[PDB]
Amino acid sequence: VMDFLFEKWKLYGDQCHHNLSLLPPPTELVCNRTFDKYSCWPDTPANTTANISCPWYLPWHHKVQHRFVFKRCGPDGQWVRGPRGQPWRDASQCQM
Amino acid sequence: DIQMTQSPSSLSASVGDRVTITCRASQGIRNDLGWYQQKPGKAPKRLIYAASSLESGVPSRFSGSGSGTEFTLTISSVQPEDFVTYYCLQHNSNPLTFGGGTKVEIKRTVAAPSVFIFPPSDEQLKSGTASVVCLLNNFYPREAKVQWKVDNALQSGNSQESVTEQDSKDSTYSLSSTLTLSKADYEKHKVYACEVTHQGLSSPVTKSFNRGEC
Amino acid sequence: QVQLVESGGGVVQPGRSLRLSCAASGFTFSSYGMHWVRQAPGKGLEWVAVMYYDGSNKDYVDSVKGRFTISRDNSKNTLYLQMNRLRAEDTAVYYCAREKDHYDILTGYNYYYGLDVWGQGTTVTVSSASTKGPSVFPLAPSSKSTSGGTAALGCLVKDYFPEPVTVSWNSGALTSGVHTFPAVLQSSGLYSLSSVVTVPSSSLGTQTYICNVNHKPSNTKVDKKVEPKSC
Ligand SMILES: *[C@@H]1O[C@H](CO)[C@@H](O)[C@H](O)[C@H]1NC(C)=O
Ligand SMILES: *[C@@H]1O[C@H](CO)[C@@H](O)[C@H](O)[C@H]1NC(C)=O
Repeated sequence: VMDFLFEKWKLYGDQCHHNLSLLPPPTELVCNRTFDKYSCWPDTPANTTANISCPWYLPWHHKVQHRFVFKRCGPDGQWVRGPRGQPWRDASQCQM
Repeated sequence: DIQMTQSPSSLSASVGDRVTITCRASQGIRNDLGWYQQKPGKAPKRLIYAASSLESGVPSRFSGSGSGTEFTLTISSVQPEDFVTYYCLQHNSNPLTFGGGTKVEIKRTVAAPSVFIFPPSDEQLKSGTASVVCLLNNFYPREAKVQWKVDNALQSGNSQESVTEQDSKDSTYSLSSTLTLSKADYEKHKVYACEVTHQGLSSPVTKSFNRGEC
Repeated sequence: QVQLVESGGGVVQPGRSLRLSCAASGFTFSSYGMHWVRQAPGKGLEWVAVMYYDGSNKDYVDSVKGRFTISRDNSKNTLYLQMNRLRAEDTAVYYCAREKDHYDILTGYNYYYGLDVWGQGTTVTVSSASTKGPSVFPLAPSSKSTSGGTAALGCLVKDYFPEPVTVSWNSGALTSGVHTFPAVLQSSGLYSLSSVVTVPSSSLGTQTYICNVNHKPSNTKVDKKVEPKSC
Protein backbone atom coordinates (compact mmCIF):
# COMPACT_ATOMS: atom_id res chain seq x y z
CA VAL A 1 0.00 0.00 0.00
CA MET A 2 1.99 2.95 -1.32
CA ASP A 3 1.65 6.20 0.62
CA PHE A 4 3.45 8.85 -1.43
CA LEU A 5 3.14 11.49 1.30
CA PHE A 6 4.57 9.16 3.94
CA GLU A 7 7.45 8.16 1.67
CA LYS A 8 8.37 11.82 1.12
CA TRP A 9 7.96 12.51 4.84
CA LYS A 10 10.32 9.66 5.70
CA LEU A 11 12.72 11.20 3.18
CA TYR A 12 12.75 14.61 4.86
CA GLY A 13 13.32 12.99 8.17
CA ASP A 14 16.19 10.93 6.87
CA GLN A 15 17.72 14.02 5.41
CA CYS A 16 17.46 16.05 8.61
CA HIS A 17 18.96 13.37 10.85
CA HIS A 18 22.10 13.25 8.88
CA ASN A 19 22.63 16.98 8.32
CA LEU A 20 22.47 17.38 12.08
CA SER A 21 24.88 14.41 11.98
CA LEU A 22 27.83 16.63 11.01
CA LEU A 23 27.13 19.78 13.01
CA PRO A 24 29.61 20.16 15.88
CA PRO A 25 28.80 20.37 19.63
CA PRO A 26 27.39 23.62 21.10
CA THR A 27 29.53 26.05 23.10
CA GLU A 28 26.69 27.41 25.23
CA LEU A 29 23.30 26.69 26.83
CA VAL A 30 21.15 25.42 23.96
CA CYS A 31 18.25 23.21 22.95
CA ASN A 32 19.62 20.01 21.43
CA ARG A 33 19.12 19.68 17.68
CA THR A 34 16.27 17.36 16.70
CA PHE A 35 13.74 16.14 14.18
CA ASP A 36 10.45 16.93 15.91
CA LYS A 37 8.58 14.86 13.34
CA TYR A 38 7.82 17.99 11.37
CA SER A 39 11.01 19.91 10.72
CA CYS A 40 14.70 19.56 11.46
CA TRP A 41 16.01 22.08 13.95
CA PRO A 42 19.61 22.83 14.81
CA ASP A 43 21.09 23.52 18.25
CA THR A 44 19.18 26.60 19.39
CA PRO A 45 20.47 29.03 22.07
CA ALA A 46 18.25 29.33 25.15
CA ASN A 47 15.52 31.98 25.29
CA THR A 48 15.36 32.27 21.50
CA THR A 49 12.88 31.33 18.76
CA ALA A 50 14.13 29.34 15.78
CA ASN A 51 12.79 29.53 12.22
CA ILE A 52 12.73 27.18 9.24
CA SER A 53 11.31 27.21 5.71
CA CYS A 54 8.13 25.14 5.43
CA PRO A 55 8.97 21.44 4.89
CA TRP A 56 9.15 20.29 1.26
CA TYR A 57 7.20 17.07 1.86
CA LEU A 58 4.09 19.25 2.11
CA PRO A 59 1.92 18.93 -1.04
CA TRP A 60 1.41 22.70 -1.14
CA HIS A 61 5.07 23.49 -0.48
CA HIS A 62 5.11 25.48 -3.72
CA LYS A 63 2.59 27.91 -2.23
CA VAL A 64 4.17 28.12 1.23
CA GLN A 65 7.80 27.76 0.14
CA HIS A 66 8.42 31.35 1.25
CA ARG A 67 6.80 30.87 4.67
CA PHE A 68 8.39 29.77 7.95
CA VAL A 69 7.76 27.41 10.85
CA PHE A 70 8.86 28.49 14.33
CA LYS A 71 10.03 26.60 17.41
CA ARG A 72 10.66 28.27 20.76
CA CYS A 73 13.61 27.38 22.98
CA GLY A 74 12.93 28.15 26.63
CA PRO A 75 15.29 29.88 29.10
CA ASP A 76 15.66 26.44 30.70
CA GLY A 77 17.45 25.21 27.59
CA GLN A 78 14.49 22.96 26.82
CA TRP A 79 12.32 22.90 23.70
CA VAL A 80 8.61 23.69 24.17
CA ARG A 81 6.19 20.93 25.09
CA GLY A 82 2.56 21.00 24.04
CA PRO A 83 -0.16 20.16 26.53
CA ARG A 84 0.65 16.45 26.31
CA GLY A 85 4.41 16.95 26.22
CA GLN A 86 4.77 16.30 22.50
CA PRO A 87 6.99 18.26 20.08
CA TRP A 88 5.46 21.73 19.78
CA ARG A 89 5.81 24.45 17.14
CA ASP A 90 4.20 27.24 15.12
CA ALA A 91 3.41 25.95 11.63
CA SER A 92 0.48 28.29 10.96
CA GLN A 93 2.26 29.81 7.96
CA CYS A 94 2.76 26.34 6.49
CA GLN A 95 -0.80 25.07 6.94
CA MET A 96 -3.22 24.78 4.01
CA ASP B 1 -4.23 22.54 35.76
CA ILE B 2 -7.65 21.65 34.38
CA GLN B 3 -10.32 21.11 37.02
CA MET B 4 -13.04 18.60 36.16
CA THR B 5 -16.22 19.49 38.04
CA GLN B 6 -18.65 16.57 38.06
CA SER B 7 -22.29 16.71 39.17
CA PRO B 8 -23.87 15.39 41.11
CA SER B 9 -21.69 13.54 43.63
CA SER B 10 -24.53 11.08 44.13
CA LEU B 11 -27.96 10.91 42.52
CA SER B 12 -31.36 9.27 42.97
CA ALA B 13 -32.95 7.03 40.34
CA SER B 14 -35.41 4.19 39.79
CA VAL B 15 -34.60 1.48 37.26
CA GLY B 16 -35.98 2.64 33.92
CA ASP B 17 -35.51 6.32 34.73
CA ARG B 18 -33.41 8.72 32.66
CA VAL B 19 -30.12 9.68 34.32
CA THR B 20 -27.94 12.72 33.58
CA ILE B 21 -24.37 13.27 34.78
CA THR B 22 -22.62 16.55 33.93
CA CYS B 23 -18.92 17.40 33.65
CA ARG B 24 -17.59 20.95 33.47
CA ALA B 25 -13.97 21.59 32.49
CA SER B 26 -12.28 24.72 33.83
CA GLN B 27 -10.43 24.99 30.52
CA GLY B 28 -11.51 24.16 26.96
CA ILE B 29 -10.73 20.52 26.17
CA ARG B 30 -12.59 20.09 22.88
CA ASN B 31 -13.82 16.50 22.68
CA ASP B 32 -10.87 15.01 24.54
CA LEU B 33 -13.20 13.82 27.30
CA GLY B 34 -14.26 10.27 28.13
CA TRP B 35 -16.64 8.63 30.61
CA TYR B 36 -15.89 5.66 32.87
CA GLN B 37 -17.86 3.10 34.86
CA GLN B 38 -16.46 1.45 37.98
CA LYS B 39 -18.15 -1.46 39.72
CA PRO B 40 -17.25 -1.98 43.39
CA GLY B 41 -13.99 -3.90 43.76
CA LYS B 42 -13.09 -3.71 40.08
CA ALA B 43 -10.96 -1.47 37.86
CA PRO B 44 -12.55 1.34 35.80
CA LYS B 45 -14.01 0.51 32.38
CA ARG B 46 -14.53 3.12 29.66
CA LEU B 47 -18.03 3.61 28.24
CA ILE B 48 -17.75 6.83 26.25
CA TYR B 49 -14.71 8.10 24.35
CA ALA B 50 -14.23 11.24 22.26
CA ALA B 51 -17.12 12.60 24.32
CA SER B 52 -19.77 11.46 21.83
CA SER B 53 -18.62 7.93 20.93
CA LEU B 54 -19.77 4.63 22.44
CA GLU B 55 -17.20 1.96 23.32
CA SER B 56 -17.63 -1.40 21.57
CA GLY B 57 -19.89 -3.78 23.48
CA VAL B 58 -21.62 -1.19 25.67
CA PRO B 59 -25.44 -0.86 25.97
CA SER B 60 -27.09 1.67 23.64
CA ARG B 61 -28.66 3.35 26.67
CA PHE B 62 -25.34 5.01 27.47
CA SER B 63 -24.63 8.19 25.52
CA GLY B 64 -22.31 11.15 26.00
CA SER B 65 -22.55 14.62 24.48
CA GLY B 66 -21.12 18.13 24.56
CA SER B 67 -17.78 19.68 23.66
CA GLY B 68 -15.38 22.34 24.88
CA THR B 69 -16.24 23.12 28.48
CA GLU B 70 -19.57 21.35 29.02
CA PHE B 71 -20.21 17.60 28.91
CA THR B 72 -23.09 15.29 29.82
CA LEU B 73 -23.46 11.56 30.40
CA THR B 74 -26.91 10.08 29.83
CA ILE B 75 -28.60 6.78 30.60
CA SER B 76 -32.02 6.74 28.90
CA SER B 77 -33.30 4.01 31.24
CA VAL B 78 -31.22 3.01 34.25
CA GLN B 79 -30.69 -0.73 34.68
CA PRO B 80 -30.15 -2.75 37.89
CA GLU B 81 -26.46 -3.24 37.07
CA ASP B 82 -25.95 0.42 36.15
CA PHE B 83 -26.19 1.50 39.79
CA VAL B 84 -22.48 2.11 40.32
CA THR B 85 -19.87 4.90 40.23
CA TYR B 86 -18.98 6.92 37.13
CA TYR B 87 -15.97 9.10 36.33
CA CYS B 88 -15.16 11.55 33.55
CA LEU B 89 -11.59 11.89 32.31
CA GLN B 90 -9.87 14.70 30.42
CA HIS B 91 -6.86 13.74 28.32
CA ASN B 92 -6.42 17.13 26.68
CA SER B 93 -3.55 18.54 28.74
CA ASN B 94 -1.17 17.25 31.41
CA PRO B 95 -1.99 16.50 34.12
CA LEU B 96 -4.79 14.08 33.28
CA THR B 97 -7.70 14.94 35.44
CA PHE B 98 -10.80 13.04 36.57
CA GLY B 99 -14.13 14.30 37.90
CA GLY B 100 -15.07 13.77 41.53
CA GLY B 101 -17.24 10.87 40.46
CA THR B 102 -20.95 10.09 40.63
CA LYS B 103 -22.53 7.28 42.63
CA VAL B 104 -25.82 6.12 41.29
CA GLU B 105 -28.02 4.53 43.91
CA ILE B 106 -31.41 2.87 43.48
CA LYS B 107 -34.27 4.84 45.09
CA ARG B 108 -36.95 3.50 47.44
CA THR B 109 -39.37 4.58 50.15
CA VAL B 110 -38.04 6.03 53.40
CA ALA B 111 -37.01 3.50 56.04
CA ALA B 112 -36.28 4.30 59.68
CA PRO B 113 -33.34 2.35 61.13
CA SER B 114 -33.76 -0.24 63.86
CA VAL B 115 -31.18 0.79 66.45
CA PHE B 116 -29.28 -1.54 68.79
CA ILE B 117 -26.57 -0.83 71.36
CA PHE B 118 -23.95 -3.30 72.59
CA PRO B 119 -21.92 -2.80 75.79
CA PRO B 120 -18.29 -4.00 75.96
CA SER B 121 -17.75 -7.76 76.20
CA ASP B 122 -16.36 -9.06 79.50
CA GLU B 123 -13.54 -10.75 77.59
CA GLN B 124 -12.51 -7.35 76.21
CA LEU B 125 -12.57 -5.45 79.52
CA LYS B 126 -9.93 -7.94 80.65
CA SER B 127 -7.61 -6.30 78.11
CA GLY B 128 -8.04 -2.78 79.45
CA THR B 129 -10.17 -1.20 76.73
CA ALA B 130 -13.92 -0.97 76.13
CA SER B 131 -15.72 -0.66 72.80
CA VAL B 132 -19.41 0.25 72.76
CA VAL B 133 -21.03 -0.38 69.38
CA CYS B 134 -24.27 1.02 67.94
CA LEU B 135 -26.09 -0.52 65.01
CA LEU B 136 -28.46 1.30 62.69
CA ASN B 137 -30.06 -1.48 60.65
CA ASN B 138 -31.67 -1.31 57.20
CA PHE B 139 -32.48 2.40 56.96
CA TYR B 140 -32.85 4.96 54.18
CA PRO B 141 -31.71 7.30 52.84
CA ARG B 142 -28.03 7.05 53.69
CA GLU B 143 -28.05 10.36 55.51
CA ALA B 144 -27.90 9.58 59.23
CA LYS B 145 -26.74 11.24 62.45
CA VAL B 146 -25.28 9.21 65.31
CA GLN B 147 -24.42 10.74 68.68
CA TRP B 148 -22.74 9.29 71.78
CA LYS B 149 -23.35 10.41 75.36
CA VAL B 150 -21.89 9.29 78.67
CA ASP B 151 -23.63 10.88 81.64
CA ASN B 152 -25.48 12.78 78.92
CA ALA B 153 -22.12 14.32 78.03
CA LEU B 154 -21.89 14.50 74.24
CA GLN B 155 -18.78 12.61 73.12
CA SER B 156 -16.52 13.72 70.29
CA GLY B 157 -13.35 12.23 68.82
CA ASN B 158 -13.63 8.84 70.52
CA SER B 159 -15.89 7.09 68.00
CA GLN B 160 -15.77 5.96 64.37
CA GLU B 161 -18.41 5.17 61.75
CA SER B 162 -18.79 2.69 58.90
CA VAL B 163 -21.60 2.24 56.37
CA THR B 164 -22.46 -0.71 54.13
CA GLU B 165 -23.10 -0.62 50.39
CA GLN B 166 -26.75 -0.41 49.36
CA ASP B 167 -28.41 -3.79 49.91
CA SER B 168 -29.29 -5.67 46.73
CA LYS B 169 -32.40 -7.11 48.51
CA ASP B 170 -34.19 -4.05 50.04
CA SER B 171 -31.89 -1.24 48.88
CA THR B 172 -31.35 0.00 52.43
CA TYR B 173 -28.33 1.10 54.46
CA SER B 174 -26.84 0.02 57.77
CA LEU B 175 -24.07 1.64 59.80
CA SER B 176 -21.91 0.61 62.75
CA SER B 177 -20.50 3.15 65.20
CA THR B 178 -17.80 2.08 67.64
CA LEU B 179 -17.30 4.31 70.67
CA THR B 180 -13.92 3.34 72.13
CA LEU B 181 -12.24 4.22 75.42
CA SER B 182 -10.09 2.87 78.26
CA LYS B 183 -11.22 0.48 80.99
CA ALA B 184 -10.61 3.36 83.40
CA ASP B 185 -12.78 6.00 81.73
CA TYR B 186 -15.44 3.34 81.22
CA GLU B 187 -15.68 2.57 84.94
CA LYS B 188 -15.95 6.09 86.38
CA HIS B 189 -18.71 7.24 84.04
CA LYS B 190 -22.38 6.37 84.49
CA VAL B 191 -24.76 6.18 81.51
CA TYR B 192 -23.90 5.28 77.91
CA ALA B 193 -26.33 6.47 75.25
CA CYS B 194 -26.53 6.11 71.47
CA GLU B 195 -28.56 8.91 69.91
CA VAL B 196 -29.73 8.50 66.32
CA THR B 197 -31.01 11.37 64.19
CA HIS B 198 -32.69 10.39 60.92
CA GLN B 199 -35.39 11.38 58.42
CA GLY B 200 -37.61 8.33 58.85
CA LEU B 201 -37.65 9.36 62.51
CA SER B 202 -40.33 11.88 63.47
CA SER B 203 -38.23 12.21 66.61
CA PRO B 204 -34.58 11.41 67.52
CA VAL B 205 -34.17 7.95 69.05
CA THR B 206 -31.88 7.30 72.02
CA LYS B 207 -31.00 3.80 73.24
CA SER B 208 -29.20 3.75 76.59
CA PHE B 209 -27.72 0.88 78.57
CA ASN B 210 -26.20 1.52 82.01
CA ARG B 211 -22.72 0.48 83.13
CA GLY B 212 -23.32 -3.27 83.35
CA GLU B 213 -23.69 -6.59 81.57
CA CYS B 214 -27.07 -4.94 81.05
CA GLN C 1 -6.63 -11.46 24.79
CA VAL C 2 -5.42 -7.90 25.39
CA GLN C 3 -4.70 -7.55 29.10
CA LEU C 4 -2.79 -5.60 31.76
CA VAL C 5 -1.56 -7.06 35.06
CA GLU C 6 -0.04 -5.01 37.87
CA SER C 7 1.95 -6.64 40.69
CA GLY C 8 4.47 -5.80 43.41
CA GLY C 9 1.96 -4.28 45.82
CA GLY C 10 2.05 -4.83 49.57
CA VAL C 11 2.83 -3.16 52.89
CA VAL C 12 5.78 -0.77 53.16
CA GLN C 13 6.83 1.76 55.80
CA PRO C 14 6.96 5.53 55.07
CA GLY C 15 10.38 6.68 53.86
CA ARG C 16 11.24 3.35 52.25
CA SER C 17 10.83 2.72 48.52
CA LEU C 18 8.83 0.23 46.45
CA ARG C 19 8.81 -0.88 42.81
CA LEU C 20 5.65 -1.76 40.87
CA SER C 21 5.45 -3.73 37.63
CA CYS C 22 2.85 -3.93 34.85
CA ALA C 23 2.87 -6.81 32.36
CA ALA C 24 1.11 -6.49 29.01
CA SER C 25 -0.09 -9.00 26.41
CA GLY C 26 -2.52 -9.33 23.52
CA PHE C 27 -1.25 -6.14 21.88
CA THR C 28 1.94 -4.53 20.57
CA PHE C 29 3.37 -2.96 23.74
CA SER C 30 5.86 -0.67 22.00
CA SER C 31 3.18 1.20 20.07
CA TYR C 32 1.27 2.68 23.02
CA GLY C 33 1.71 5.25 25.77
CA MET C 34 1.37 3.81 29.27
CA HIS C 35 -0.12 5.47 32.34
CA TRP C 36 -0.30 4.81 36.06
CA VAL C 37 -3.53 5.67 37.86
CA ARG C 38 -4.18 5.27 41.57
CA GLN C 39 -7.16 5.36 43.94
CA ALA C 40 -7.00 5.93 47.69
CA PRO C 41 -9.07 3.48 49.82
CA GLY C 42 -12.23 5.59 49.93
CA LYS C 43 -11.48 8.28 47.35
CA GLY C 44 -11.81 8.85 43.61
CA LEU C 45 -9.44 8.42 40.68
CA GLU C 46 -6.12 10.25 40.36
CA TRP C 47 -3.63 10.33 37.50
CA VAL C 48 -0.01 9.87 38.61
CA ALA C 49 2.39 9.21 35.71
CA VAL C 50 2.83 8.62 31.95
CA MET C 51 5.49 7.35 29.52
CA TYR C 52 5.46 7.03 25.75
CA TYR C 53 7.96 5.24 23.47
CA ASP C 54 10.87 7.69 23.66
CA GLY C 55 10.98 7.96 26.70
CA SER C 56 11.61 11.62 26.45
CA ASN C 57 8.12 12.42 27.45
CA LYS C 58 7.55 11.44 31.05
CA ASP C 59 5.13 13.43 33.17
CA TYR C 60 4.03 13.09 36.78
CA VAL C 61 1.29 14.45 39.01
CA ASP C 62 2.77 17.16 41.23
CA SER C 63 2.67 15.19 44.49
CA VAL C 64 5.04 12.57 43.03
CA LYS C 65 7.44 14.71 40.98
CA GLY C 66 11.00 14.00 42.07
CA ARG C 67 9.72 11.01 44.02
CA PHE C 68 8.30 8.56 41.48
CA THR C 69 9.99 7.31 38.32
CA ILE C 70 8.22 5.66 35.39
CA SER C 71 10.08 3.32 33.03
CA ARG C 72 9.41 0.50 30.57
CA ASP C 73 11.11 -2.66 29.31
CA ASN C 74 9.76 -3.26 25.80
CA SER C 75 11.64 -6.54 25.38
CA LYS C 76 9.37 -8.19 27.94
CA ASN C 77 6.42 -5.80 27.54
CA THR C 78 6.60 -4.46 31.10
CA LEU C 79 5.95 -1.06 32.68
CA TYR C 80 7.53 -0.04 35.99
CA LEU C 81 6.92 2.53 38.72
CA GLN C 82 9.66 3.56 41.14
CA MET C 83 8.07 4.80 44.37
CA ASN C 84 10.47 6.56 46.75
CA ARG C 85 10.18 8.14 50.19
CA LEU C 86 6.65 6.78 50.53
CA ARG C 87 4.05 8.49 52.70
CA ALA C 88 0.39 8.30 53.74
CA GLU C 89 -0.95 9.96 50.58
CA ASP C 90 0.55 7.14 48.51
CA THR C 91 -1.68 4.51 50.12
CA ALA C 92 -3.91 3.35 47.27
CA VAL C 93 -4.63 0.83 44.52
CA TYR C 94 -2.39 1.42 41.51
CA TYR C 95 -3.63 0.75 37.98
CA CYS C 96 -1.78 0.83 34.67
CA ALA C 97 -3.56 2.01 31.52
CA ARG C 98 -3.03 2.03 27.76
CA GLU C 99 -3.34 5.07 25.50
CA LYS C 100 -2.92 5.45 21.78
CA ASP C 101 -1.64 8.58 20.10
CA HIS C 102 -1.35 9.62 16.47
CA TYR C 103 0.89 12.04 14.60
CA ASP C 104 -0.69 13.83 11.64
CA ILE C 105 1.98 14.54 9.03
CA LEU C 106 0.19 17.24 7.01
CA THR C 107 -0.81 19.20 10.14
CA GLY C 108 2.03 18.31 12.50
CA TYR C 109 -0.50 17.77 15.30
CA ASN C 110 -0.25 14.95 17.82
CA TYR C 111 -3.60 13.35 18.73
CA TYR C 112 -4.27 11.45 21.92
CA TYR C 113 -7.27 9.18 22.49
CA GLY C 114 -7.18 8.56 26.23
CA LEU C 115 -6.99 5.46 28.41
CA ASP C 116 -8.93 2.59 26.84
CA VAL C 117 -7.59 -0.50 28.64
CA TRP C 118 -6.78 -0.94 32.34
CA GLY C 119 -5.44 -3.67 34.60
CA GLN C 120 -7.16 -5.16 37.64
CA GLY C 121 -4.76 -3.26 39.87
CA THR C 122 -2.50 -3.90 42.85
CA THR C 123 -2.69 -2.51 46.38
CA VAL C 124 0.02 -0.48 48.11
CA THR C 125 -0.31 0.23 51.84
CA VAL C 126 2.23 2.53 53.49
CA SER C 127 2.26 2.06 57.27
CA SER C 128 4.58 1.17 60.14
CA ALA C 129 2.11 -1.40 61.47
CA SER C 130 3.16 -5.04 61.78
CA THR C 131 1.13 -8.10 60.82
CA LYS C 132 -1.33 -8.79 63.64
CA GLY C 133 -4.22 -11.19 64.16
CA PRO C 134 -7.54 -9.75 65.38
CA SER C 135 -8.96 -10.24 68.86
CA VAL C 136 -12.54 -11.41 68.36
CA PHE C 137 -15.11 -10.03 70.81
CA PRO C 138 -18.78 -11.02 71.07
CA LEU C 139 -21.72 -8.68 70.93
CA ALA C 140 -24.61 -10.11 72.91
CA PRO C 141 -28.30 -9.99 72.02
CA SER C 142 -31.22 -8.59 73.95
CA SER C 143 -30.00 -5.32 75.37
CA LYS C 144 -32.52 -4.52 78.08
CA SER C 145 -35.45 -6.68 77.00
CA THR C 146 -36.36 -10.28 76.14
CA SER C 147 -38.49 -12.61 74.01
CA GLY C 148 -40.62 -10.02 72.21
CA GLY C 149 -39.86 -9.36 68.56
CA THR C 150 -36.63 -9.27 66.59
CA ALA C 151 -33.06 -8.92 67.84
CA ALA C 152 -29.52 -8.34 66.59
CA LEU C 153 -26.07 -9.72 67.39
CA GLY C 154 -22.62 -10.11 65.85
CA CYS C 155 -18.85 -10.08 66.31
CA LEU C 156 -16.31 -7.30 66.83
CA VAL C 157 -13.11 -7.95 64.88
CA LYS C 158 -10.69 -5.51 66.50
CA ASP C 159 -7.02 -4.55 66.15
CA TYR C 160 -5.76 -6.55 63.16
CA PHE C 161 -3.39 -5.80 60.29
CA PRO C 162 -3.35 -5.77 57.42
CA GLU C 163 -6.57 -6.15 55.44
CA PRO C 164 -8.54 -8.10 54.62
CA VAL C 165 -10.49 -10.31 57.01
CA THR C 166 -13.35 -12.65 56.12
CA VAL C 167 -16.25 -13.17 58.52
CA SER C 168 -18.79 -15.98 58.37
CA TRP C 169 -21.78 -17.11 60.43
CA ASN C 170 -22.32 -20.72 61.48
CA SER C 171 -19.71 -21.76 58.92
CA GLY C 172 -21.69 -20.03 56.17
CA ALA C 173 -25.04 -21.61 57.00
CA LEU C 174 -26.48 -18.26 58.15
CA THR C 175 -26.57 -15.64 55.39
CA SER C 176 -29.84 -13.84 56.14
CA GLY C 177 -29.86 -10.44 57.82
CA VAL C 178 -26.09 -10.51 58.26
CA HIS C 179 -24.24 -7.23 57.75
CA THR C 180 -20.45 -7.49 57.63
CA PHE C 181 -19.29 -3.87 57.83
CA PRO C 182 -16.31 -2.40 55.95
CA ALA C 183 -13.29 -2.09 58.25
CA VAL C 184 -12.32 1.23 59.82
CA LEU C 185 -8.73 2.36 60.29
CA GLN C 186 -8.20 3.19 63.97
CA SER C 187 -5.95 6.02 65.19
CA SER C 188 -3.47 3.35 66.32
CA GLY C 189 -3.03 2.32 62.69
CA LEU C 190 -4.78 -0.99 63.27
CA TYR C 191 -8.02 -2.08 61.61
CA SER C 192 -11.29 -3.07 63.26
CA LEU C 193 -14.58 -4.21 61.75
CA SER C 194 -17.98 -5.32 63.02
CA SER C 195 -19.99 -8.22 61.64
CA VAL C 196 -23.68 -8.32 62.52
CA VAL C 197 -26.85 -10.31 61.85
CA THR C 198 -30.53 -9.88 62.75
CA VAL C 199 -32.58 -12.84 63.96
CA PRO C 200 -36.04 -13.54 65.41
CA SER C 201 -35.80 -13.05 69.18
CA SER C 202 -37.29 -16.53 69.60
CA SER C 203 -34.32 -18.26 67.97
CA LEU C 204 -32.38 -17.41 71.13
CA GLY C 205 -31.90 -20.30 73.54
CA THR C 206 -32.12 -22.91 70.80
CA GLN C 207 -30.00 -21.70 67.90
CA THR C 208 -26.23 -21.41 68.32
CA TYR C 209 -24.57 -18.44 66.63
CA ILE C 210 -20.87 -18.64 65.77
CA CYS C 211 -18.94 -16.04 63.78
CA ASN C 212 -16.04 -17.40 61.73
CA VAL C 213 -13.23 -14.84 61.51
CA ASN C 214 -10.37 -15.51 59.09
CA HIS C 215 -7.26 -13.34 58.87
CA LYS C 216 -4.96 -14.89 56.27
CA PRO C 217 -1.93 -12.57 56.71
CA SER C 218 -1.30 -13.67 60.31
CA ASN C 219 -2.54 -17.19 59.62
CA THR C 220 -5.24 -16.49 62.21
CA LYS C 221 -8.49 -18.46 62.17
CA VAL C 222 -10.98 -17.90 64.99
CA ASP C 223 -14.46 -19.29 65.65
CA LYS C 224 -16.44 -17.40 68.29
CA LYS C 225 -19.71 -18.37 69.97
CA VAL C 226 -22.24 -15.60 70.63
CA GLU C 227 -24.48 -16.10 73.67
CA PRO C 228 -26.94 -13.88 75.60
CA LYS C 229 -25.93 -12.14 78.83
CA SER C 230 -27.40 -11.99 82.33
CA CYS C 231 -27.21 -8.93 84.59
C1 LIG D 1 14.89 36.84 27.03
O1 LIG D 1 15.23 37.74 26.01
C2 LIG D 1 14.63 38.99 26.16
C3 LIG D 1 14.83 39.75 24.86
O2 LIG D 1 16.10 39.40 24.38
C4 LIG D 1 15.35 39.66 27.32
O3 LIG D 1 14.94 41.01 27.53
C5 LIG D 1 15.12 38.85 28.57
O4 LIG D 1 16.02 39.36 29.51
C6 LIG D 1 15.40 37.36 28.35
N1 LIG D 1 14.64 36.59 29.30
C7 LIG D 1 15.15 35.73 30.15
C8 LIG D 1 16.63 35.57 30.13
O5 LIG D 1 14.43 35.09 30.91
C1 LIG E 1 14.78 33.07 11.16
O1 LIG E 1 15.89 32.97 11.98
C2 LIG E 1 16.98 33.78 11.58
C3 LIG E 1 18.27 33.46 12.33
O2 LIG E 1 18.20 33.88 13.66
C4 LIG E 1 16.63 35.22 11.81
O3 LIG E 1 17.76 36.03 11.53
C5 LIG E 1 15.43 35.47 10.92
O4 LIG E 1 14.91 36.74 11.20
C6 LIG E 1 14.32 34.51 11.23
N1 LIG E 1 13.33 34.75 10.21
C7 LIG E 1 12.10 35.16 10.44
C8 LIG E 1 11.29 35.35 9.21
O5 LIG E 1 11.61 35.39 11.53
